[PDB]
Amino acid sequence: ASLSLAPVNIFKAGADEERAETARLTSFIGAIAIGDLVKSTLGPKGMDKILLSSGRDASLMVTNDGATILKNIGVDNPAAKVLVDMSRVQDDEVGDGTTSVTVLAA
Amino acid sequence: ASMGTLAFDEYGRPFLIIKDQDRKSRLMGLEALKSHIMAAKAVANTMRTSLGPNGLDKMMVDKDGDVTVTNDGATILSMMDVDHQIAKLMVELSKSQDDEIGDGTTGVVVLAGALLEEAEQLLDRGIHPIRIADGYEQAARVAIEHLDKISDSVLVDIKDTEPLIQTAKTTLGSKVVNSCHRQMAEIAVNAVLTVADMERRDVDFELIKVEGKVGGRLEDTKLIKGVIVDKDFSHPQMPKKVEDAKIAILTCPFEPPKPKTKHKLDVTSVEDYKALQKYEKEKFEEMIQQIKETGANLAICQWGFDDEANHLLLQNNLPAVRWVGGPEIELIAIATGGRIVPRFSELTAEKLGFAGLVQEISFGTTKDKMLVIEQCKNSRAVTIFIRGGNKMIIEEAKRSLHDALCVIRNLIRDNRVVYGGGAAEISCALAVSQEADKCPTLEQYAMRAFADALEVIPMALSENSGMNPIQTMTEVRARQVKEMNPALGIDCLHKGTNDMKQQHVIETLIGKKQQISLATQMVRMILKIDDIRKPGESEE
Amino acid sequence: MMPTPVILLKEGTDSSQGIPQLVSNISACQVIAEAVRTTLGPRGMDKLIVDGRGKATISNDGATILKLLDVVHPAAKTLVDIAKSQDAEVGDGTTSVTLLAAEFLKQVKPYVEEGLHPQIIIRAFRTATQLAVNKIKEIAVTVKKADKVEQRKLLEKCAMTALSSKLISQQKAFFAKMVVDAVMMLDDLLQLKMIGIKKVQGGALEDSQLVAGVAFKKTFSYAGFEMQPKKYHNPKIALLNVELELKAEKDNAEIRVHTVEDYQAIVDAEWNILYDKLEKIHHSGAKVVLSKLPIGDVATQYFADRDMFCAGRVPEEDLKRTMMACGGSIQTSVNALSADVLGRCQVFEETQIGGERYNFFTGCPKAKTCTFILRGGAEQFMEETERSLHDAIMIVRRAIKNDSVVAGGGAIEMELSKYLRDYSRTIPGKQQLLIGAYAKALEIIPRQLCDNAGFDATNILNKLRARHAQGGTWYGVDINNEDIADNFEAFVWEPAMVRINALTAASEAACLIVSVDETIKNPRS
Amino acid sequence: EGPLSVFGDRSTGETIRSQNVMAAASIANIVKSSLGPVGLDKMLVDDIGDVTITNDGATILKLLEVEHPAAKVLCELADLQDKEVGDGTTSVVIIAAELLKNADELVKQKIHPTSVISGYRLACKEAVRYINENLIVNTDELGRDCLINAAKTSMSSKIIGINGDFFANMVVDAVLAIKYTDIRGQPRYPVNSVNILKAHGRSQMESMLISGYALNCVVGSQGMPKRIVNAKIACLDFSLQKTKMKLGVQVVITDPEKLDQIRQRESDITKERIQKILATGANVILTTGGIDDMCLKYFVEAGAMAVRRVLKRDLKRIAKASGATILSTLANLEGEETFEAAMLGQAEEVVQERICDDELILIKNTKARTSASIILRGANDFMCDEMERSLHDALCVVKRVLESKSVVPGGGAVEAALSIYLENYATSMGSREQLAIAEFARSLLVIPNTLAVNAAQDSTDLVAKLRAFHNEAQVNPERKNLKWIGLDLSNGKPRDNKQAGVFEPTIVKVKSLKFATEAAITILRIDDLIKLHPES
Amino acid sequence: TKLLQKGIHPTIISESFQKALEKGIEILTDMSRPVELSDRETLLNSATTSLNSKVVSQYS
Ligand SMILES: Nc1ncnc2c1ncn2[C@@H]1O[C@H](COP(=O)(O)OP(=O)(O)O)[C@@H](O)[C@H]1O
Ligand SMILES: Nc1ncnc2c1ncn2[C@@H]1O[C@H](COP(=O)(O)OP(=O)(O)O)[C@@H](O)[C@H]1O
Ligand SMILES: Nc1ncnc2c1ncn2[C@@H]1O[C@H](COP(=O)(O)OP(=O)(O)O)[C@@H](O)[C@H]1O
Ligand SMILES: Nc1ncnc2c1ncn2[C@@H]1O[C@H](COP(=O)(O)OP(=O)(O)O)[C@@H](O)[C@H]1O
Ligand SMILES: [Mg+2]
Ligand SMILES: [Mg+2]
Ligand SMILES: [Mg+2]
Ligand SMILES: [Mg+2]
Repeated sequence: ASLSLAPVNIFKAGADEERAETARLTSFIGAIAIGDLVKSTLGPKGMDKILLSSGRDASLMVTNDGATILKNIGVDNPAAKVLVDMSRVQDDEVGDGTTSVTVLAA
Repeated sequence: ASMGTLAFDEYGRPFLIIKDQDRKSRLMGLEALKSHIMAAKAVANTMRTSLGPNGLDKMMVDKDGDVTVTNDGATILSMMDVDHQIAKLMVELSKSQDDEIGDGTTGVVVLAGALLEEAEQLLDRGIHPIRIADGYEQAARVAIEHLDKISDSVLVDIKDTEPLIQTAKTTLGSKVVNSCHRQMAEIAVNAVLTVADMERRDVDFELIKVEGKVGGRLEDTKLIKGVIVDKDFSHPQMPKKVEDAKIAILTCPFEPPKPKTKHKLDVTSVEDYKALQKYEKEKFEEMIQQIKETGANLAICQWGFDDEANHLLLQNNLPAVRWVGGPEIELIAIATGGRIVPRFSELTAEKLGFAGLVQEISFGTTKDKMLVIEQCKNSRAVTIFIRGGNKMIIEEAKRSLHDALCVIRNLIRDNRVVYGGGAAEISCALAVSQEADKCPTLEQYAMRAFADALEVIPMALSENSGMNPIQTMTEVRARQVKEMNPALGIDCLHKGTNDMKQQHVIETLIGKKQQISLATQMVRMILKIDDIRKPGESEE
Repeated sequence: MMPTPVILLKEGTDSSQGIPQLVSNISACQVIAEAVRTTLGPRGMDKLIVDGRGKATISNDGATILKLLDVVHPAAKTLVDIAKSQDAEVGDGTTSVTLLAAEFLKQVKPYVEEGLHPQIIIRAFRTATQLAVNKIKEIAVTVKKADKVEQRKLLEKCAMTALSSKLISQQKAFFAKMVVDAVMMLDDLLQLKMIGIKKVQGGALEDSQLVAGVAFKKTFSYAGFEMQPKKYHNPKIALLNVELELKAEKDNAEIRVHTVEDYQAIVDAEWNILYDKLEKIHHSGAKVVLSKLPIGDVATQYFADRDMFCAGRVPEEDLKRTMMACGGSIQTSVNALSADVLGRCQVFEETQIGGERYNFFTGCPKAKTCTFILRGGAEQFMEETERSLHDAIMIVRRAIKNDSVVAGGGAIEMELSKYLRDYSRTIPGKQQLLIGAYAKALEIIPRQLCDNAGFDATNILNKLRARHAQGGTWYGVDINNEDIADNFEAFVWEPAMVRINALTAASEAACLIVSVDETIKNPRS
Repeated sequence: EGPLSVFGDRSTGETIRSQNVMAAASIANIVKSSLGPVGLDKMLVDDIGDVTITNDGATILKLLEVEHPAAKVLCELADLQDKEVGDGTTSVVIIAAELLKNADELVKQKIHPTSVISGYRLACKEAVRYINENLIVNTDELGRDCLINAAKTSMSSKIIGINGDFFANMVVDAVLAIKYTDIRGQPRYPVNSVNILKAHGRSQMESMLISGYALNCVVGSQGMPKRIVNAKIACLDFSLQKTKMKLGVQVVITDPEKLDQIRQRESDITKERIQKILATGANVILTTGGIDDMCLKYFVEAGAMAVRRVLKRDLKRIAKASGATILSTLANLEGEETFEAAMLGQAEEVVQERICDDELILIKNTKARTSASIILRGANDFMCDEMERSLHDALCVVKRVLESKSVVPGGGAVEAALSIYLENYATSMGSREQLAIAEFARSLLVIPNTLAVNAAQDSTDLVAKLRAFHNEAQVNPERKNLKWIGLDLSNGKPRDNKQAGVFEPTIVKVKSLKFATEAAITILRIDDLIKLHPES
Repeated sequence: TKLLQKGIHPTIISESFQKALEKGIEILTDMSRPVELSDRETLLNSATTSLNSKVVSQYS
């Protein structure tokens, strides 16, 4: 059968379990969303993004740096979180390639 | 169906027996067993897709949204937010397999789920669940003895590490770190061989420090026959490399002494003040002079120190580390051959450790520094430094290497090895079928069911590898019966041969025996339950 | 009724009075019995209860099950209480007591419904209870030979019986050997605190073990503990109640100095105090050191340098077991550490047991203690294993003090039913019905065995009534054959005190429940 | 729930059987306290202050608001006993509940419900046979006092108990009055043709038996006489009102000079009909329809008594009793409209009688048949309703005694004898059906047990003495006269009830057993229950 | 359920079930014996068998 689509639900109120096709669906759409977000900043004619934070300070940033853009976004997709952490690690290792790695993974 | 006792007295007077009987639930009899079996079947069918080299991973998200990608059944069922008590029993089962063995955490769950799935049909046919549990116990005894029978032995010496690298590679075949398969297996082997009383005695994993740092490549993961610390030298102008380092390990902060008892030193005159002043000066100088006179070229404190001590260390050419943790202090002592000193007066040239290299290591554009201590003579401690492109693969590599270390440990405890690829399960299923042909008719259905359940691991391996379960399993079973060869299993990697003894697919005999024993015992405790009474309140 | 201007009791007082109240009490007791019925016997099942916190408990033990049921019925609380009392005085029979009490009530329900005065019923119950108790004391088999092999056989069989209903029945011979080995080591009070029961998750039941010595889990070691050795081949053991670390010499102590030389002297004095304690501990010859109180990092490293072993924060019970096994005394002061107060074992080790680190003191020949180390795949698996072993251990203790055995499978129940039927056929005719009802009630144990096993309880009870009326006293249910059998020869042995106390408690509960004629619930504040 | 996914609850196995038994037991405990000469009455308050006092088990279970189906079954059982017999409505419920109780006890012991049902069916058959063969008394051997004794036994436990000494006479007389013979010359006693009126006021002892008929009606006009001696009675099933043209008839005037005559016929038509009636000699005219004031004036001037809105059943009874013919129309087979004096009935008197500020009509000494009315007189409407119900039970009992001329003794005699005989008879039938038949036997004892319990006496001792007597009767052929022994609840001692006069119609006990057995079997077959949530 | 688990296609299961159905129709036809409607005893026995399962079986 299946964990969720079973006659009895085996989970606490609020949990969930995306199976084979639904899992790859969420994963691919999230990663590709992250990638399509961070591209268009790629290359000499790349354009910047605005990081209009909604906090009580409403910090404002204008960046073409993929690492900063991905750090400063509220992600809820786990695959997108993976790509975000990957760009952060790229920024730590070297100082360039965070958008190239993000776009490549996507 | 539920709601415990419902009568409300024949006379018409209130009938209240249990507290919140109206809010409480209860399931009795065969329907309770069927609910248990469905829950276990769901858990097992979730896990069976993470089984074998071609097994896939699961991405767990915690309460605060952190992601963990893993193939480890124990880690999955621990990260899994279950509310069904039978699912909790299966989580406990997998955790138990991890505690005792450190591998098999996914096989146990699949096998227990299969045993209960077969008990479902046996109960449908009308057999008492206890008779099912007893037939399963009997068949489990048969399979355990048959494992002892078909088992093989491997050499656990440090001169021929190939059987151990093969075992560790089999363990790490199913994990994401098989991209550096042998590189990972080798170091797991060397780790357990470095830290072990190899007289078939224990392996203390506290002597293996598994450290991870984002950055680098998986290929950079390595074994340091020594220690790594997340600290740097105390002063920024000290040297970043020390060769032939004589180490003084200290748990005394380089600060003026202070009694533990409530004390009040009274200053009553300018002379008392000047005496205090020079006392402080002379204490700092005397500490540094005591550290120098022992001959040390490096100091390692546990409790941090102050500006005067730091500058005196620099001035006297004494590189020094501060704020090292108790466990790291212990590991440095064990590795360098040094003794931990609580005060400077007790410091001597013999209590010092020796490290052939103490280095400060950078990590690119980070500002983060680490301290490596290595090239010790006979370090009984070791570190596995893991690198990678994201924290997910680093943590998965950590747990995968833990599996490999536990496997090498189990080899050091018992050198006997059974051959995997589902071959051991097929052979045990054959043995149980044979012994069932001899028992009285009624415990024969339960032994045949145990055999059909043992056959779920080969089916799962074939299925995850795209093969047809029934076809492949029947063919390899027929071959096993004809040519006596309990090394015939599922070619998950499609190397052509079905002979796992040739493919170097190796499991530990204690591992398989523990899988079988744990699955059978927990299936017994589950079939023995026929009533449930949850709070059922749906509270907050 | 009418509404008074000033009512007598507080508004909300619920009073149930008369024959309906009594029949309702009996029905509540029937409910409580039903809640544990299916746990009876080798074919018995376990119950899973879940608390408000969401923690599940799985048990075959009737006392446990009833403790977990949040029973609030004043009359049904009595069955819970008598199951508790059974677990107290004996340790087995908790389900049998509840079944017997509820069946007494069920059997007298018809006569209660037709207005029979309860005093008559309680008189009949008291009479039949005395008769059945004296009959058990009369026909109980007590071998008067004091032979050691037969006295170990008897305990082994009684333990196997007490365990042939649990999830460890498939190893019950195994566990029975250990249980006897366990209780045959305790000295004269057979203290349960003198038997240690550790639960190490991971492993199989057969991987469980008994250590004729002591074992306890590693206790929050400091730095240097891995530099210590972990095996000793004839160690002397210093058991202490001593905090070994740099500390305020006293909490109400205040040092006052006016000189840096005095300051230095005070610092060195603290250090010399500690080092003096450590030097006394070291010169006593003790290579192993255990403290009920912490042992600091300084002391840890000190003992590591002297090639000694140290463990602090050891629990009081584990310390007393180490004492009773190794043979020393616990010292709050280290100033007189003679070999008289030091302990000794043939082997000390620290090993890994299923993810945990455990210290084993093994080889103690003068040991008045044993330690069970139980393996299993779940906290509740191991907990029910512990409960099963507690049943077996209490059984073995009671048998040691009185080796007077009867047979099980309902053999004794059928014999007492026969004797009481016979007795009832010789009395006027009012007590006749009630004592015959007592007799018919006693039949619930073999009946429930057959039910839980999946037989035709009617036919089997007919066979038993016949074989017990033809001559034959230990014939009861044979479960694996779905038949009857001489259970005394099949070795289904049960200490007589078990059934004696079961009848006593069940009859007392029935008499109490039947004497209540009114229930008055006051409103809760 | 779970796998099924049905939108409802499901009880299964011992649970639902226990529930069914609890429900039946509840219903039986409701009525147990109202059984026998020592049973007591019940109040029932209808959530609005409407009060009902009663001892009738069928009435009690009708007024209750029951939700459980296993309890609705017993309510319907009491209703069926009340329809088919008229007595035994409480005993049948108690017996069905006890059969359910013991049968569920057997099913708990894992005797299959089919076997319990087979045993119950066998025991019912053999109990019926044993009654019909050994426990019946012919009322011919006893005469008329047998009817009085049966009436008194039925009236014991009611509010006309101690006065039975006199009420039974009335009851017996009433049935004898309404006796009529049909084709095959078989005598039929169609009670519900005895009229029963209630009138609070004078004591019960002043209740009246009218040889004739009593109508809860009065004359239509205060100018009419209120007593007529040589009553010639005309029973009409049509109304005497101003004539209205029917739906498909319209008056359309095109010459005003005709309008007057048309209006005049609207009344003269009715006048002519009344004149025809009065032309025959009819002094009393009862009609199911209405009578306009215009017509009442004709009756007034003729010296006649007209009564309107009489009930069809009262009219049928007055017609049958007086010799009259109910006419729906004054129309003959000759296409004209006339009224013959042969269509009249006769009666030696018709009066408007005063009864506690409320008048009724009394038709006394009708010829062509005797009829019967009973005016019950008590302290208030509650008592009067209880008296009506008690009297209906007594009338039904006397009717059954007269149709089938067999009676059985009371006081638990029949149940004790059957308990003995069936506990001895079970030994021959199977091994499990044996247990079922023994339990049927033991269940039958719930009647004397309950009688003694209600009398506040030692049920155990009394029923044991009963069974001892009846065993002596069934094992000693010289002592069969002991069969007639049953309970004496005024002294707590067995007694020869055939000589004491405690008789019950055989059909009462027979039907009680048959219906109780079928009800128990019906409920005892349920092993599952699916209670769906309401559609809304 | 278990067939699907083995890794068989629902189409194969359905067709093999049709095969087993045809064979079972053959088998049941072979088992059967013909009857004449005049055989009142066979009719009474068929009706009794049909009624054995129902509440009306003591009245069969
Ligand atoms: N003059 C140029 N002609 C062609 N390509 C260029 C030129 N200058 C820069 N690039 C390309 O533009 C890219 C800039 O990428 P960048 O936005 O820094 O990516 P990331 O943020 O991933 O480092 C580089 O990959 C480089 O190949
Ligand atoms: N290279 C391989 N070839 C064939 N079978 C393998 C191979 N590696 C692992 N397996 C099988 O896959 C199963 C699952 O192993 P793995 O997923 O590594 O750990 P766990 O047993 O904890 O799931 C084992 O029973 C083993 O028989
Ligand atoms: N092997 C056996 N054969 C028959 N009866 C047994 C056997 N072992 C135990 N019994 C019986 O099972 C009954 C209940 O066992 P259990 O429920 O574990 O004990 P208790 O309810 O007394 O705590 C006892 O009457 C005992 O005599
Ligand atoms: N005078 C009497 N003496 C002894 N028993 C009686 C007497 N009158 C009635 N009984 C018994 O009481 C039972 C029930 O009577 P009753 O309650 O009046 O009728 P029902 O059962 O229809 O309500 C009858 O079966 C009858 O045997
Ligand atoms: Mg593995
Ligand atoms: Mg026991
Ligand atoms: Mg009556
Ligand atoms: Mg049918």
